[PDB]
Amino acid sequence: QFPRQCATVEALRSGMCCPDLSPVSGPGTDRCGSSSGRGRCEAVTADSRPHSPQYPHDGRDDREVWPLRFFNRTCHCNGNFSGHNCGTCRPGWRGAACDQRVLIVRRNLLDLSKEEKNHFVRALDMAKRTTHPLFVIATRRSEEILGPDGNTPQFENISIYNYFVWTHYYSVKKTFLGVGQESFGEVDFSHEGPAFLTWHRYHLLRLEKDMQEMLQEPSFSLPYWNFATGKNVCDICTDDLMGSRSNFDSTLISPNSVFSQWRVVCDSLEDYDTLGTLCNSTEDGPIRRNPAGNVARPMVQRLPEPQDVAQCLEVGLFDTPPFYSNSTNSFRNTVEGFSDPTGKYDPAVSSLHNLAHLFLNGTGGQVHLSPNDPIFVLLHTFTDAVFDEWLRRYNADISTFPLENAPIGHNRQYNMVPFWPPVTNTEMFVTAPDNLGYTYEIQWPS
Ligand SMILES: *[C@@H]1O[C@H](CO[C@@H]2O[C@@H](C)[C@@H](O)[C@@H](O)[C@@H]2O)[C@@H](O[C@@H]2O[C@H](CO)[C@@H](O)[C@H](O)[C@H]2NC(C)=O)[C@H](O)[C@H]1NC(C)=O
Ligand SMILES: *[C@@H]1O[C@H](CO)[C@@H](O[C@@H]2O[C@H](CO)[C@@H](O)[C@H](O)[C@H]2NC(C)=O)[C@H](O)[C@H]1NC(C)=O
Ligand SMILES: *[C@@H]1O[C@H](CO)[C@@H](O[C@@H]2O[C@H](CO)[C@@H](O)[C@H](O)[C@H]2NC(C)=O)[C@H](O)[C@H]1NC(C)=O
Ligand SMILES: *[C@@H]1O[C@H](CO)[C@@H](O)[C@H](O)[C@H]1NC(C)=O
Ligand SMILES: NC(=S)Nc1ccccc1
Ligand SMILES: [Zn+2]
Ligand SMILES: [Zn+2]
Ligand SMILES: [Zn+2]
Repeated sequence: QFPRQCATVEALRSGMCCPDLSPVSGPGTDRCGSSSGRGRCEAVTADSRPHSPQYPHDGRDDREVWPLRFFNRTCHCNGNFSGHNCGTCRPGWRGAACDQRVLIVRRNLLDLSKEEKNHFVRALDMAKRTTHPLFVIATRRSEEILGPDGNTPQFENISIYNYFVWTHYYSVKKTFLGVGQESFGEVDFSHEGPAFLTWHRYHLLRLEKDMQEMLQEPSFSLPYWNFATGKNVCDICTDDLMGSRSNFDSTLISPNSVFSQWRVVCDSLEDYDTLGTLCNSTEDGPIRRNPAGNVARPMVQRLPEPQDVAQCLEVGLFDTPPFYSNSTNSFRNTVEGFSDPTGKYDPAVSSLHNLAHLFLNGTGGQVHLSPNDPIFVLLHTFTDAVFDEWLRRYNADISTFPLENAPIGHNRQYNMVPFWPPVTNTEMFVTAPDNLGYTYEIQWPS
């Protein structure tokens, strides 16, 4: 989760993650690009408001009051500079002075040309294989972060796409209470709460940015999958996109797609939740996918209908008490899928986003693995498109996004876990075309 220059013995002991940009008087002389006007090292702002009583384990989990259990000093970048050491630009800006505006367009995957489809599939496959140039992931919790001898930081390199999988896993993992004890599972820093939409928004933004530099294509953008067609089948599960069903194993991906070659990370819950370790960069089995195949559960055998999307966009309040998976008339809870498209809660309901996940009946529909299936990317750009249309329609009204008593991780000023540098839900609660440098080529049913 941290820049590789902060994943050292020195940086962790200091509590400071303020790396140099280009120092030309020695180390520590250009922290946060302070010798240019680009930024400065300063104290971390973290949320201290109370959370819901559902989490009773304050003091036990490194994700609490993120990121204070690892660092209390961060770079704050000046103006429209951005990045861990202020060496890049805020979303929507480019240039050495971050003063040239950019606006990329996220399009329906099915509307792209034959060349554009092939370029997207190989970019994803490239990101699955290419080491992340900036971030390394911890394989142990903080008390064991410096290794057995106390001088070996327990971080591993990880590919650009597996880092995308890993941050999601880390945001949903159970609180480890100790060997012999049962891990606590009624906690989720990115789902079942107001932060669901802003968390996944930043999640996509980080991956899109990483792939832009990996490809050195500033205009590269992530497409979306319109899953609200009411269809019986996954219309993007073809061998020119995301892969069709294997004729030799109906739960595997066609060998004529590169995605049949992918191997998943974070599939050892037995180990993590009993020995206290974290998901590491070692890959395991293949992606399992079986669209419409959950015969035991007929309600998740068909995708949402077009009118489901139109109805959830009529929900005018972003979220409602108790800001959880049982909220009624909450746009966030409706599009997440715990309530029906009108906002009516029913514990037996699976709609929209949750239904699209369960429709896959496989890796993409399992809470600890879902980003391993690259359909996750397209499922959530569409979910983000619905969010962006809501932001336009209701003038980005953040007033119902609670400042306190949300599920832990979901207060408005919580730093979304485990993103670095620290970024709050508020910073994502903005209309994308004017504030984040992207827009959706899409039209809404009516
Ligand atoms: C800011 O952080 C430093 C470094 O402490 C680390 O910060 C966290 C990652 C946490 O996990 C601590 O255990 C780390 O040691 C703080 O300075 C240290 O504070 C500890 C106890 O809090 C003390 O035993 C050490 O001697 C201190 N070492 C140094 C070099 O200062 C510092 O207090 C923090 N400042 C705050 C929180 O305002
Ligand atoms: C990375 O994670 C894997 C999965 O947890 C670790 O492999 C497991 O290790 C446990 C205990 O050492 C064994 O009992 C399991 O049989 C292993 N599973 C597999 C699939 O190998 C692996 O050791 C971890 N790597 C590091 C460096 O910690
Ligand atoms: C995919 O769907 C199948 C159902 O078609 C699930 O398998 C069933 O799981 C339930 C609950 O564990 C069992 O009671 C049934 O006996 C299973 N049926 C069969 C035919 O296996 C499976 O769990 C789903 N997998 C995922 C990842 O969603
Ligand atoms: C990550 O890869 C780098 C090369 O970029 C290599 O020096 C080292 O093995 C890895 N570093 C860490 C901290 O794991
Ligand atoms: N299964 C996945 S990936 N998400 C989810 C979570 C809760 C309820 C329905 C779906
Ligand atoms: Zn500042
Ligand atoms: Zn998610
Ligand atoms: Zn999801």
